[PDB]
Amino acid sequence: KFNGLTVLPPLLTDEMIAQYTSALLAGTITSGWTFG
Amino acid sequence: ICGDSTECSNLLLQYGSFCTQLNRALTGIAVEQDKNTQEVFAQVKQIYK
Amino acid sequence: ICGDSTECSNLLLQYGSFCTQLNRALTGIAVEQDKNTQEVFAQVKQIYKTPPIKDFGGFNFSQILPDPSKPSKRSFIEDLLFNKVT
Amino acid sequence: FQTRAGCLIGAEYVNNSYECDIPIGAGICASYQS
Amino acid sequence: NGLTGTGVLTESNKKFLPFQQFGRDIADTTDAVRDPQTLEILDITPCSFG
Amino acid sequence: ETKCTLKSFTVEKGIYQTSNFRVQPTESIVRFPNITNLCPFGEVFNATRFASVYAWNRKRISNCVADYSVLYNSASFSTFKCYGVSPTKLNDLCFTNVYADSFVIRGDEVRQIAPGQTGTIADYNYKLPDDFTGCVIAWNSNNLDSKVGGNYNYLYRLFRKSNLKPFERDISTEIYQAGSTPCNGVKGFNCYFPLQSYGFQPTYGVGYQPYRVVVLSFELLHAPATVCGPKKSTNLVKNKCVNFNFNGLTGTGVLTESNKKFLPFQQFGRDIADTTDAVRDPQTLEILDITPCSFGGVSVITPGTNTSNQVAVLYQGVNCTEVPPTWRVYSTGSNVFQTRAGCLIGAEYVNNSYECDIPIGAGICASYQS
Amino acid sequence: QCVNFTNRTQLPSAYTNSFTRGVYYPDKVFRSSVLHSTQDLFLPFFSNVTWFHNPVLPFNDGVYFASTEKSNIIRGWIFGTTLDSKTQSLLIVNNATNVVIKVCEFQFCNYPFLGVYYMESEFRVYSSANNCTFEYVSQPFLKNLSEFVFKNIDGYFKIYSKHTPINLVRDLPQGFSALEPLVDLPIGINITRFQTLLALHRSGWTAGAAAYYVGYLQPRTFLLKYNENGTITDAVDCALDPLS
Amino acid sequence: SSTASALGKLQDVVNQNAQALNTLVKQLSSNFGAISSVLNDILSRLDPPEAEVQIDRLITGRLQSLQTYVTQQLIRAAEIRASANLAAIKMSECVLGQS
Amino acid sequence: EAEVQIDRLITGRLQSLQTYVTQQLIRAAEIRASANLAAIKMSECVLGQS
Ligand SMILES: *[C@@H]1O[C@H](CO)[C@@H](O[C@@H]2O[C@H](CO)[C@@H](O)[C@H](O)[C@H]2NC(C)=O)[C@H](O)[C@H]1NC(C)=O
Ligand SMILES: *[C@@H]1O[C@H](CO)[C@@H](O[C@@H]2O[C@H](CO)[C@@H](O)[C@H](O)[C@H]2NC(C)=O)[C@H](O)[C@H]1NC(C)=O
Ligand SMILES: *[C@@H]1O[C@H](CO)[C@@H](O[C@@H]2O[C@H](CO)[C@@H](O)[C@H](O)[C@H]2NC(C)=O)[C@H](O)[C@H]1NC(C)=O
Ligand SMILES: *[C@@H]1O[C@H](CO)[C@@H](O[C@@H]2O[C@H](CO)[C@@H](O)[C@H](O)[C@H]2NC(C)=O)[C@H](O)[C@H]1NC(C)=O
Ligand SMILES: *[C@@H]1O[C@H](CO)[C@@H](O[C@@H]2O[C@H](CO)[C@@H](O)[C@H](O)[C@H]2NC(C)=O)[C@H](O)[C@H]1NC(C)=O
Ligand SMILES: *[C@@H]1O[C@H](CO)[C@@H](O[C@@H]2O[C@H](CO)[C@@H](O)[C@H](O)[C@H]2NC(C)=O)[C@H](O)[C@H]1NC(C)=O
Ligand SMILES: *[C@@H]1O[C@H](CO)[C@@H](O)[C@H](O)[C@H]1NC(C)=O
Ligand SMILES: *[C@@H]1O[C@H](CO)[C@@H](O)[C@H](O)[C@H]1NC(C)=O
Ligand SMILES: *[C@@H]1O[C@H](CO)[C@@H](O)[C@H](O)[C@H]1NC(C)=O
Ligand SMILES: *[C@@H]1O[C@H](CO)[C@@H](O)[C@H](O)[C@H]1NC(C)=O
Ligand SMILES: *[C@@H]1O[C@H](CO)[C@@H](O)[C@H](O)[C@H]1NC(C)=O
Ligand SMILES: *[C@@H]1O[C@H](CO)[C@@H](O)[C@H](O)[C@H]1NC(C)=O
Ligand SMILES: *[C@@H]1O[C@H](CO)[C@@H](O)[C@H](O)[C@H]1NC(C)=O
Ligand SMILES: *[C@@H]1O[C@H](CO)[C@@H](O)[C@H](O)[C@H]1NC(C)=O
Repeated sequence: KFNGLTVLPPLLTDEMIAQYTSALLAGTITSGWTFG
Repeated sequence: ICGDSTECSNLLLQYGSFCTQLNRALTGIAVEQDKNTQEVFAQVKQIYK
Repeated sequence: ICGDSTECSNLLLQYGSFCTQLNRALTGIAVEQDKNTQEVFAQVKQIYKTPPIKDFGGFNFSQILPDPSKPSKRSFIEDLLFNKVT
Repeated sequence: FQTRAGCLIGAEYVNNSYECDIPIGAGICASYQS
Repeated sequence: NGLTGTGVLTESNKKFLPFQQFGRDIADTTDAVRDPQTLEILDITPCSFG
Repeated sequence: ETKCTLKSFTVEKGIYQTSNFRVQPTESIVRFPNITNLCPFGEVFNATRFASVYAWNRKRISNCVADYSVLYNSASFSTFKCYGVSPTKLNDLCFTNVYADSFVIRGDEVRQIAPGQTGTIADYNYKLPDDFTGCVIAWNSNNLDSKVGGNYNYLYRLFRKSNLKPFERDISTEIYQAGSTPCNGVKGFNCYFPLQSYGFQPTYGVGYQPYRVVVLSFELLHAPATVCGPKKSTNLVKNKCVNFNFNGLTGTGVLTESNKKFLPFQQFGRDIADTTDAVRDPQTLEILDITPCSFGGVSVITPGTNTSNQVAVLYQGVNCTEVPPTWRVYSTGSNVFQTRAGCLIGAEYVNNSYECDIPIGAGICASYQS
Repeated sequence: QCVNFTNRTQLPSAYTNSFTRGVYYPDKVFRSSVLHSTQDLFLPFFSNVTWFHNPVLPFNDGVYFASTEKSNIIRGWIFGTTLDSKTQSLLIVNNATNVVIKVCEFQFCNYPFLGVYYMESEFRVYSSANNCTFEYVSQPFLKNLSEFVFKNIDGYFKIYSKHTPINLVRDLPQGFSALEPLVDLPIGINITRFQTLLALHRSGWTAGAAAYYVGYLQPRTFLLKYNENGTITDAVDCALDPLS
Repeated sequence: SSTASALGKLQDVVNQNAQALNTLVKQLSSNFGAISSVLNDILSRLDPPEAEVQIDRLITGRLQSLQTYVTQQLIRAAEIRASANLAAIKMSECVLGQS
Repeated sequence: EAEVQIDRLITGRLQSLQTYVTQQLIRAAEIRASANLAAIKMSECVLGQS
């Protein structure tokens, strides 16, 4: 923000990305491939 | 390109609509970024534990 | 950029040969589009036909196979798709 | 309402959680029930 | 002192050697001006937009 | 033609685009309104008395036909300076709202009368806009506007609080607080009368005598034209690609009896981006519509210069009814065909169907057996 | 030949909503089935409109004047700065015959009016008219709702008009009606105030049913829609709401 | 048959192309710093020694606009070619055999 | 004559801005290709054996 530049935040926060990775990993440990 | 000057704005006004399409392109890529991340990661319907 | 004016053409010809490559790029684009369609669809060498009598074990393909009644020779779903989008 | 994306007026914030309809940013988005 | 610009002026703790008149950081943007009279260091921030 | 446009002495089998073709126009038409009466310019120039710069005289001229040749060819004018137009083109333009501003000035300030200028009278008495279009006329008046004893009826203002907006006249004769001392209606000290006269005597040399100056200001295409030059109208012909000049509007195309309806106050019509689609003729008051005569692109089909020299010519997106680059050789009796891509000359259609070499379009494609 | 009065009439000026009235054709260019955005002086949507049941009102940039008139009691108009002999003034009158427009240095007294005799023969609006510059005559201008728009731009006095059949009692109708240009005058005055003229029944004046609506103009940007016949049917004011 | 807006991608492609053509056409109405946006008028209003300057301004403006349009077209064409290549792979693999 | 210099500055800055936008477009296309590959890999190797 100096003379017209603007940086917009990403829609998905880092916490949500962590939640998706955790969900994928916990699914593939327990279910295998059947959950896909 | 003007830095809040009236005469600069008036002179720029007669150059057409370059800025409209510039902002349009930037907005397009900005939306594409979020679409990209959501496509890559959101592969599940629930949240397993 | 000249609108059929001689003076504009004379002033323009001293800008070099921009328009040659300007036309070349568009021609390349058009040829590429034709090649795209050809390579996507023309995957086969012949033109097969379905038999007149259709007993596919109970499966019903009437919604997908072309309708000879319609002059367009397109099936129902294809007509829906063509009508929906401009 | 004040959020990381900016300042939002004309809409009320709730404690529920639904799917996303009109993305706003920083993890929040809005919808029509007001 | 001939350097013109629009912004909001705050107090700053930066230290100038006794011969500078104004500072900048990078990409050549002014950020601090020493006023001619009171010889104190101010700080410039662009007032908000969006 | 393809050899020349491709810069080789050999060409390979295929289709190449060479050039474009257009229908040439004929029988140029000029159509101007019927109003014809001599326009009163002499009395403005030949006026016995002019006015001071701070009270410059303005006259509005409309509904007349003007001859600027008498003004241009006369050498009595020392300075004849036009800015937005050429002096010789003034007899071929139609436009409204002629403004004539006349006064008399000092000899040395004559070059302050120009856009983007700074001076004494330039900012306090008469300021022109930067985008001013028109002409300025300056000519000496020593024999008339100068007196041996010195005439002083010509005034000018030297003191003012600020400058003047373009095309503005001020006649406020009030004392000016020149210094910090208030005047309160009394000059005293640090207060002077803004206006003072001129010391015009024949004793002074060149660059000092009074000069009569008149400026003509115009407008360009913003109303139904009211003032026109000395030009002769003609008749109109329809359904032919012709050059036309309707009331100073120049164009080229075919004119047709339009179907759209005009409310009683428009003059023309357009759809997108300055495309004048309809026009009302100034004399008959009949609506017409304009569409440019046909044009298109031309391409060739050749089986390769190593095999033969026969070629076929395709005119893209052009109805085969009218076709005749001149190339009358392919316009006399050669075989013709019509496809959705355009008109084809030199190739014959055959009911037999099989794979082709040189694609043309819309499912039609050609090859060498003829 | 004008005298003062004792019945100090005081018009009960109330307020009403502007709704979406006061849209006119801005240029002389035909357009069909197109959405065109133009910036000009207009009457903003949903503004205050003053209702008068003859005070000197300021002119400002321009004036929208409306009347749900019956039997056409309103006759004329006065325009100027001081409305005296010291400054140029504009006068408009519309009797049972062709209108009369004059630009002269009149001498206006306290209560100008036409006057009717019962076969009318009466005209005592002013007292003197020494210097005259411009004159004009054309067709008469005038249960029914009559709308007029007066603008003064670039030494040009533009007058636009429209007539509509209406049946509502008091409030302005909730509908759309474009205003076709009526006349342009190439005369330059520095008008700042205006008035109104009444033809009181002189036989004791009886003019009480004199109602008119006054609104003012501001510069802004509008979006206009032209249908196939070239008639303006819809408009959108840009600077009114985020939706707009 | 009932629900619309299910064909967003194709509609977006069509809209992008149409909008590009529309803005390219509308660019013809700008002065680019000259005195008028119509060329016949300035040809028929003043002497060539300065008509050349005005035509220079018009020419450079229109050249810039045309170059921008061509570059945008090239980028879009590359993207569409990538999509078509993917579609060809999909038809070859899933239609002509089990994947 | 100030308008001429203003015009020169305007055209220079406009050209620079256009160059920046074009570079951004190219880079975005490249990144999109990479992310498409990443999505394919995550679908084919994480959710199943390849
Ligand atoms: C496949 O499905 C179609 C769609 O229902 C069937 O067509 C219908 O057939 C019945 C009986 O012949 C008619 O009453 C309907 O009017 C038909 N619908 C339409 C839209 O044509 C078709 O019969 C099915 N296939 C077979 C072999 O029965
Ligand atoms: C310039 O600024 C003012 C102008 O008069 C003066 O500064 C003040 O001077 C008095 C007299 O000694 C001191 O008591 C004040 O403390 C000074 N104020 C400041 C803010 O310094 C002086 O003429 C000049 N001051 C300087 C620092 O150059
Ligand atoms: C002002 O009047 C003089 C004379 O009355 C005009 O002089 C004319 O000059 C032309 C060219 O030399 C002659 O052909 C005419 O015969 C002259 N007029 C007369 C009446 O003899 C002069 O043109 C007038 N000024 C303008 C602007 O028309
Ligand atoms: C070329 O022009 C001719 C003459 O108008 C067209 O022939 C007419 O076509 C219309 C349909 O488009 C028919 O209704 C008429 O009966 C035809 N003959 C006439 C008017 O005499 C011809 O169609 C045009 N070519 C193309 C490709 O449109
Ligand atoms: C019409 O206007 C002229 C011009 O102002 C008037 O003539 C002036 O009248 C005043 C009144 O005392 C004098 O002081 C001026 O000397 C007169 N001449 C000028 C050039 O201003 C005139 O009185 C007005 N009325 C009529 C009927 O002519
Ligand atoms: C536009 O103009 C046309 C041409 O007059 C109008 O069409 C007429 O409308 C009236 C009223 O419905 C019908 O009685 C006529 O028969 C119509 N004319 C024809 C030739 O059919 C039309 O109403 C106008 N308005 C719109 C919105 O189209
Ligand atoms: C939402 O919940 C938080 C904590 O549970 C509380 O502080 C806040 O007031 C709540 N807001 C609403 C609108 O319920
Ligand atoms: C010009 O002459 C024609 C034919 O005499 C006539 O119809 C037309 O009305 C005249 N022009 C005007 C403006 O009256
Ligand atoms: C022309 O074609 C013949 C037969 O294929 C070949 O022998 C000859 O070399 C070719 N000539 C050229 C110039 O290509
Ligand atoms: C096939 O040949 C016949 C000759 O009798 C002709 O009339 C017909 O038009 C041809 N078909 C096509 C599609 O050209
Ligand atoms: C006096 O003025 C009022 C206000 O207009 C009016 O209603 C009333 O009729 C008038 N009376 C007479 C006698 O003129
Ligand atoms: C304007 O309209 C408002 C809203 O009804 C009203 O309160 C006000 O009295 C009106 N007049 C003025 C001068 O604000
Ligand atoms: C009033 O009508 C008469 C009838 O000819 C005529 O003087 C003119 O049309 C009108 N007069 C004024 C001053 O409006
Ligand atoms: C209302 O105006 C219309 C046309 O503008 C006219 O025909 C009608 O006679 C008028 N009604 C009255 C009562 O004057």
